Amino acid sequence: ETPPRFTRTPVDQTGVSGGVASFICQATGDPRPKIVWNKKGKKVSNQRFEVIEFDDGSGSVLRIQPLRTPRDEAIYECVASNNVGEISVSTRLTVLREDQIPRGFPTIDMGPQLKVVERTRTATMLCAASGNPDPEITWFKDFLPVDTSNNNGRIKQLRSESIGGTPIRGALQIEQSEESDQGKYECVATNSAGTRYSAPANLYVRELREVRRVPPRFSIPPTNHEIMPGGSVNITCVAVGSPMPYVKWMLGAEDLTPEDDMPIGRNVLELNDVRQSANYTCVAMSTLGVIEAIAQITVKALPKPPGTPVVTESTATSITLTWDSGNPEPVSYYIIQHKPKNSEEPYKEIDGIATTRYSVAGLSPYSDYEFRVVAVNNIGRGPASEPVLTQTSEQAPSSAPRDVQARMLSSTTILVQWKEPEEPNGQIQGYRVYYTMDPTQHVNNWMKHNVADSQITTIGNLVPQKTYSVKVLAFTSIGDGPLSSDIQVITQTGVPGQPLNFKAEPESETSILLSWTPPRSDTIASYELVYRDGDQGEEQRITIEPGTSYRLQGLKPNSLYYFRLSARSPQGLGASTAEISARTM
Amino acid sequence: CTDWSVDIKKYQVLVGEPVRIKCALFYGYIRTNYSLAQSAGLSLMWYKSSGPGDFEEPIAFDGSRMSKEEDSIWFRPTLLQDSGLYACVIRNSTYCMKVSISLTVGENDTGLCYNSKMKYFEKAELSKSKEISCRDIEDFLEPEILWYKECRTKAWRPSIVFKRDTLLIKEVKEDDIGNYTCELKYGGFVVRRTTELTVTAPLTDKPPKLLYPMESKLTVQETQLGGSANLTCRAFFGYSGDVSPLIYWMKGEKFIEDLDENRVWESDIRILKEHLGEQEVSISLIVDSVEEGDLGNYSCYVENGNGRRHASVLLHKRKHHHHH
Ligand SMILES: *[C@@H]1O[C@H](CO)[C@@H](O[C@@H]2O[C@H](CO)[C@@H](O[C@@H]3O[C@H](CO[C@H]4O[C@H](CO)[C@@H](O)[C@H](O)[C@@H]4O)[C@@H](O)[C@H](O[C@H]4O[C@H](CO)[C@@H](O)[C@H](O)[C@@H]4O)[C@@H]3O)[C@H](O)[C@H]2NC(C)=O)[C@H](O)[C@H]1NC(C)=O
Ligand SMILES: *[C@@H]1O[C@H](CO)[C@@H](O[C@@H]2O[C@H](CO)[C@@H](O)[C@H](O)[C@H]2NC(C)=O)[C@H](O)[C@H]1NC(C)=O
Ligand SMILES: *[C@@H]1O[C@H](CO)[C@@H](O)[C@H](O)[C@H]1NC(C)=O
Ligand SMILES: *[C@@H]1O[C@H](CO)[C@@H](O)[C@H](O)[C@H]1NC(C)=O
Repeated sequence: ETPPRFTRTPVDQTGVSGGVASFICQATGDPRPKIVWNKKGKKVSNQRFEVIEFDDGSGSVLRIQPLRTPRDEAIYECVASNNVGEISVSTRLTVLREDQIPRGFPTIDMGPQLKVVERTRTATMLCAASGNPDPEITWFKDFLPVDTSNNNGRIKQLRSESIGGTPIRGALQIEQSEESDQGKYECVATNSAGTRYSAPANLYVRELREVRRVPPRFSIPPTNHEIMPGGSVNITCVAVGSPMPYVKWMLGAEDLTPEDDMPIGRNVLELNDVRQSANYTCVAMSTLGVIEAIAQITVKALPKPPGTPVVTESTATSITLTWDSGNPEPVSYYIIQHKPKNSEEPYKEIDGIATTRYSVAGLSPYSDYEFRVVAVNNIGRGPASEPVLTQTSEQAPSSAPRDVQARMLSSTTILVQWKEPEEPNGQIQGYRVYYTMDPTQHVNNWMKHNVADSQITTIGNLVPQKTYSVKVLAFTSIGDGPLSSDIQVITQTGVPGQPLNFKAEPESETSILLSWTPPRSDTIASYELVYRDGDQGEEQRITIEPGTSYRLQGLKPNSLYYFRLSARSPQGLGASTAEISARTM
Repeated sequence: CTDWSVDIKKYQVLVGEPVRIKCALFYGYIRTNYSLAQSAGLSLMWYKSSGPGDFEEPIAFDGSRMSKEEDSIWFRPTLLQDSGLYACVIRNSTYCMKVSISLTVGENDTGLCYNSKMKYFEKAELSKSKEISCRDIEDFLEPEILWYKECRTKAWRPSIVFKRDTLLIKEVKEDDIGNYTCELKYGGFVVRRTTELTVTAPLTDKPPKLLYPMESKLTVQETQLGGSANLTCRAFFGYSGDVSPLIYWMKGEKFIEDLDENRVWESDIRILKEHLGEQEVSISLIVDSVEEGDLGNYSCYVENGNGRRHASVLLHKRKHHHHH
């Protein structure tokens, strides 16, 4: 058992004639203390005095309304008592007439009004009081004091911000309203001068709303775009809900529709010159939250360059190329530019390749080209891919060696030299001499030699006065090119080189002149002149003098006669010139 | 969203005059002004309910009549359908607060210019100077004011100095009673603000005056035991303002109400004669069962802000009949 102890003690009050005063006494003890209200020790009761009890066996409130002055003006006391102990508390009451209401005394300018919220909905009560010093606002429900100690909970207190000039505003906020909250509410304004009550306002509480409000939601969201630099586009945004929200367009932070005029529910955006890219927000707001949704407006101007321009097949006169598109977006087709490596001339351009693989034809064999790839769609040609260099590898020479020539050195040795093919076709890996002592054998049995890009070689151990046959070809690393021939040379002394600038002209109907140039070899016995009446003639030889030109006579008019030269040295015969024919007048 | 409900300041106005409804929240509740609210990236929105509780439609503006200049709404003119509650909302996206402001579009009372139920109220004294104002105009601001009397242009006597927004009767007569309606141009339209003038006698400086009973004459009331008793005090008050008359009874040093226990009680103060603005009031003592017990001294007390006067009566009984 415990003796009674105060949980809430009454505080002094100063009210106004024909108004209200309330005093509070709440107490705890075992067993539950009874509470009694006294004026000078005596349990007073009076029709102008009403005592109200808390629902819990705690304490009670003494309410005096309407106040009468100066009768009520007296010293009162609260006494709580049980058969285990007794407690009492004193407090003073003062009442005024309005003939001497101090300057700066609270006045109600507007009091709470009847409000009807549904159960589990947020209800707000409003009040207006002024005074100097600033008034304190408190609340009573069904005559009892509310007090919200934890300030955080279903039931919380709102406070005005005192600008220097206005009445104090004040409210009571009830989250999740319940039927227990039903009842008769009155508010109370206090300061160092005294206390004033507003008029009573009842609160009502209903079960459900017919229908509640609708938060804002997008009926027609804002849809992304690609457009040309400075084109036009109509972008529509529509929001709905209850109440209907406004729609302002927004560039992220800044608002695009001007506040003093902001359309309702349906704003459609007209665009002029997008140069640079941007981000457009469309906001809708009702009283049930703010919603957002963005549109991306961007302009492109070109495809990116392809990647991986790599060859998966090649031939001597074509190359098959493949590349990845390299692009996220829809390109129409690609164009390839190419020219030879280290060329400063303009690139060639190939239009319309609708795929990521392509074979380039009409190229020249074993020829160097430089490539990049650019993608094109309807805006313009983008930058080139990184470039690639690649040599068209030919798989074999396609022409015989040129200028196969030979001249004699000593009696058991000859000197063979030549010049590179017009169609070298690759890195020349070497040259081949098919020398032999027996010019009637199958080729794998003749004898074998080798040159490696030296244009010249010697062959020895020949036996004097024997016929050797000789043929020459070039080869690359892939394989062999074509053979040349014109040698079955006999091994004795050195020989001169066939003349150059060899031409024949008909000086007359029965005479013809010949112009030729003698080689370096000064020691010259004579030149050989094989002439024959046309094609089916006899091979007759004529003795010409070692000079520069000669005059032949004794021929038939308007008739063709072939001729073939071969320099003749006093040590041995040379090489033969190109086959020319001349017609008599 | 924190709702502050209907604001204290009401807007009432005659069908056909311009009206500028400011948003109350800037001018009292919240700390900042409108321009700053915008800067901090807050939206300002208006909704219109037709009363409580009709759901608020976001109110469709033209630009002519019902426009929306910076922190207020302009009506030019006002229309009967314009009546209602106008919710005014402010918003971050983590912040939401609104208040309602009440607007009443009324019509002239049959035959007049003012609306009978929509006029201010003032009071004045004979032989003392009253200054009628023309208030709540501040939004239209020294143009010409045409004061009417009972809605008719009159030629004013010489004691009436018109300045700008005021008019000053240096010496108030009884004739001065009535409905002063003032008029003003702007828009262009016409706005009216009418105030009714009631005049009173000057402030009395003398204590009240007893009638029943006289402050000297010890008057006596006959009663028999067991009967019921009516001691009706009657006194006169000079104009003491809005203060309710202070007249009451007493028994010795006991005040009546505390003594009772439902046998002896004071009535409710009847006003017998009321006239600009001096009164003849009455309050009576009532004794139900007359004991012995109750007999004797009952004094009526009268009082204002000028002193306290009391008169005295006697409660007693008639003996045996004329037999002596
Ligand atoms: C103690 O004893 C005294 C007796 O002296 C009682 O005092 C009177 O109480 C009666 C109650 O009936 C009052 O009677 C009323 O008279 C009023 C005055 O008349 C009006 O008309 C004149 C015009 O000639 C005006 O100048 C004047 O100001 C009044 O307005 C009336 O107002 C009363 O009401 C109405 O009655 C009829 C219904 O029949 C209505 O149709 C009328 O419109 C009229 O308004 C009533 O007639 C009387 O005024 C009291 N006198 C005094 C001096 O106070 C106490 O009542 C009594 N106390 C008790 C019993 O508790
Ligand atoms: C000033 O205006 C008021 C308000 O209209 C007038 O009060 C009216 O008085 C007549 C008396 O003839 C009554 O019938 C009406 O019912 C009253 N109306 C209201 C609304 O109270 C008053 O009469 C006017 N003053 C003058 C001198 O005419
Ligand atoms: C906007 O929201 C912020 C949140 O930090 C809040 O502090 C502020 O009071 C709100 N209003 C304004 C006008 O900034
Ligand atoms: C309504 O007001 C007008 C002034 O605009 C006035 O002339 C008219 O008389 C009033 N209506 C009635 C029925 O009096």
